[PDB]
Amino acid sequence: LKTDEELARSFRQILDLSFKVNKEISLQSQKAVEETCESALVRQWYFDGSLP
Amino acid sequence: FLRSLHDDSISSSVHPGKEDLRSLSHQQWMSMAEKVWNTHTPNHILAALERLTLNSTQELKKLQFSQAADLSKGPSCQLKEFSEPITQSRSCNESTHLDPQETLPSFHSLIQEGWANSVKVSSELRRVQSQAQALSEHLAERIQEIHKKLSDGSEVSVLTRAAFDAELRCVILRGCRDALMQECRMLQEEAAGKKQEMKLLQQQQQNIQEACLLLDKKQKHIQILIKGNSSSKSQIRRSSVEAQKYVQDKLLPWPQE
Amino acid sequence: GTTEDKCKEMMRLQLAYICAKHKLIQMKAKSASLKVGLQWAENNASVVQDKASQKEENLKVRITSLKNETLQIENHTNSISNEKLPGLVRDNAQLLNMPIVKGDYDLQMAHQTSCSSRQDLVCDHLMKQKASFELLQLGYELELRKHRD
Amino acid sequence: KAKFESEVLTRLRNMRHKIKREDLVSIEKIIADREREWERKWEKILGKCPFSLLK
Amino acid sequence: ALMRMESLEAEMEEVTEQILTWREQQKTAFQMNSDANSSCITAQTSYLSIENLHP
Amino acid sequence: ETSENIVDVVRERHQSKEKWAGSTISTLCEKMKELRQSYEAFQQSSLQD
Repeated sequence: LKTDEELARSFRQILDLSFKVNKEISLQSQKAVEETCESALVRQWYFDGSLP
Repeated sequence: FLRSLHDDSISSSVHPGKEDLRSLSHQQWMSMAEKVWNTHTPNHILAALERLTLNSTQELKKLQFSQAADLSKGPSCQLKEFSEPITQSRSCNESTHLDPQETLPSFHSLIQEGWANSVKVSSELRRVQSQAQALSEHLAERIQEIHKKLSDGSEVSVLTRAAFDAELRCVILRGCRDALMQECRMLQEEAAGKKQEMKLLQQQQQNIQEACLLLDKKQKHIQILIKGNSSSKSQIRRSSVEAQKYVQDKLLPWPQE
Repeated sequence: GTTEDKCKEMMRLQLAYICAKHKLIQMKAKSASLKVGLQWAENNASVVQDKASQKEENLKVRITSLKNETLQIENHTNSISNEKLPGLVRDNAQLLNMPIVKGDYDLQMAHQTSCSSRQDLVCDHLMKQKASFELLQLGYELELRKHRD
Repeated sequence: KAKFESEVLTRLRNMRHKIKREDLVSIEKIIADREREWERKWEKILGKCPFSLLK
Repeated sequence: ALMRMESLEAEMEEVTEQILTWREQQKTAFQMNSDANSSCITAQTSYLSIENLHP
Repeated sequence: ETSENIVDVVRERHQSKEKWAGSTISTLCEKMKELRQSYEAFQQSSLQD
């Protein structure tokens, strides 16, 4: 009975792990792309149209 | 009668014809009310009102207990199959197909999916980057081969080389432009495909605002009723004192005269 | 987290997506351009020996023409890359929030119903109470009239 | 059989504890540093909070 | 029945390893690209120099 | 009694559908398979690099 409960809990934690890992990888990828591009270009990507 | 006045105040549709019906309904109530006061003794009428008030409090308590249980009722509970069809009793409102009420997803769960999709794009980027590097190396090898065949030192060969490089640059740039346009088309199609969904969300958003405003109206009315019922209670007390004062000041002194 | 934290999180998701998607499309364009370049280079490799027999004056005119065409294509490409593409990507990025917003809306709508239902119950109850008070008030008015007679 | 199943339960618990106390703590720290570095970088370049422009 | 429960536990361990392996692979992949971009900035400058054929 | 209880507990765990992640309802085994396939797909895309 204890093993059955632990199975569900353990799996939710695995899902949380997957999530945080995906977010980590996405932010790293963002950083890698920003370093290869001039900040002015990236600024245009993110914000161009919103600046007066 | 009061409920009808309440519904009309919430539905802004001031239908201009509903006043004559209101009056008739008031008069009908007055007549009936008077009949009641003439047919039954005041002590009996007051007792009846006390009893009716007990019932309202009982119903409120029952609702709270059931409603509070609903707040404390979250889904592990298994669909027990209990049997017997009496009549129908589909729902208090009348029907209840809806309960798909699967636990609406939480922000966390949705946002998790969003980041998973973002990773799919990053993974695709890496794939295409590797492909572009292979192609760039392959193109450099081919250009070098063509340049070696035009190296016969003649002014015409040099010019032919320059013309080649220029034609090649034009083809590459045309290819880049066509590709970017193509990608822009895709992005537009995707956005166009979702435009309907966005309209729908806008409508929902309007609905939420309207219904937020609807809730505000119901609350503003609840405030008015609460204030109105407190004032009526004071008025009844005043009317009771006025009737007693009339009997003491004007009727009781006559037997002596 | 505060609606603010959730919003921030959504925005973060968008920004990460914009950055990645923009680069992806650039790379897709580069890749497609190289492919077409490679295909062209492979098809014109055998014809380049026959063109060497052309009058010097014709090659000069062609190079000049090609240089002018290249500049035009470059200016069009840069316009697409720097003006049209970033706007479209941003629009698409905002659409990432659709399921989250929808989910929230659904949640709100559902919430609105509960408060409104209790509101109606309280209003009707409060109205039932008023009806009882008005009946008693009328009872006192009729009694006062009979005392006057 | 009781001894074996007990071992399975202990393995699951050890796995979950390893994920929660080791793996997620390390990952969450890296995510927080990256989000802060990013916010500082763009705040410097834009003179305002980057998220205000997206609102 | 107990065998089935043991199979679920094994599968959970396997998926957890897969997620962590994937995380490590990506960490290496980003370190290699940062080292290669430092080297490649040097080579690309060379070839566009063929536009300078003036005399 | 114990032998029968254990068979039921395990059966319920294999057949029970819950919202684990996202907007889709699934069993624990299905969601775990989905998650496994996703990371297999991610790993294959990295080896072809």
